[PDB]
Amino acid sequence: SMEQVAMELRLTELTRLLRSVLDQLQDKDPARIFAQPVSLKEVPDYLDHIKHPMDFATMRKRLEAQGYKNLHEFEEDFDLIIDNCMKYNARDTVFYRAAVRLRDQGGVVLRQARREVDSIG
Repeated sequence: SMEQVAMELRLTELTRLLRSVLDQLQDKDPARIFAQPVSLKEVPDYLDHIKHPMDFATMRKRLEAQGYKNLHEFEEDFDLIIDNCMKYNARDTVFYRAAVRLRDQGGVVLRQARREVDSIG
């Protein structure tokens, strides 16, 4: 149907805007701490601690599969990255400190992105 195609044109434009958003957020991680999943070879106990791991590479694979139906879903994943890190790692570590910075720097980007999604439907 023509309705189905129209919905698909909106998903596609959402996906375009979320790719820009993602790139902007990943820039706030110049060290690339959050770029890839945590290695279970290097942190074998990780899943005893963290039930839903997330990372930018995993968000990207979902994104290009148009796996994000709205901005909420995408924010949930971005918050997992941050929230997982701040649980596993202690306050005085480079990892926790990098999460805090990403969260603060990300919130600006996500503040305007929520306006563009509402604005452009």
